[PDB]
Amino acid sequence: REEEDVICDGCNGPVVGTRYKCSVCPDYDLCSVCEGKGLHRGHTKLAFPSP
Ligand SMILES: [Zn+2]
Ligand SMILES: [Zn+2]
Repeated sequence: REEEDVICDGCNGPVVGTRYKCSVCPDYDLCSVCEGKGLHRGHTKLAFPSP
């Protein structure tokens, strides 16, 4: 089967739990580790579940 997964654009790891999606850049997401490290603070991000 084909599945749609979310990959972190900061570290290339899986994004599980909460994803931090850029509201400006196309198709851009951070994992909680990279979000906590302060990546991509120059744009507003949307925080919502990444099941
Ligand atoms: Zn990451
Ligand atoms: Zn952005």
